[PDB]
Amino acid sequence: GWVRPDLGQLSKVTKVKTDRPLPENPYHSRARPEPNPVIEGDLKPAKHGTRFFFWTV
Amino acid sequence: DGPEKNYEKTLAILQIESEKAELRLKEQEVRRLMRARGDGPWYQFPTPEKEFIDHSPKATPDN
Repeated sequence: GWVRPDLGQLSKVTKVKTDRPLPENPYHSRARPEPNPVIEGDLKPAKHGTRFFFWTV
Repeated sequence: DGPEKNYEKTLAILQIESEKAELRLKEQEVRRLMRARGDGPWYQFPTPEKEFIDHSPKATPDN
């Protein structure tokens, strides 16, 4: 009682049920080092202006 | 006006210049430390982007 599949039936996703646990760490990844400590705060103006030699402002 | 005005103005000018000198030395040290080990906002040299890595399943399983 076998029925041959149609033109576009064997070429689709299947959603197979399994009991094997999902591998939580594929590629055997390392620690992924933490990023730089981003600075937060209010943007105050530059102290005493540009501080470029004799320019006061 | 009198000697006290010039005296206090000189004190204020000296305080401004001393703080500016301290900040310039601090800026030099901060820049040197950041470029020696880039961990602050400055001297952040680029890196290939994550958002153009294809994470879809491939034709070959061993990827």
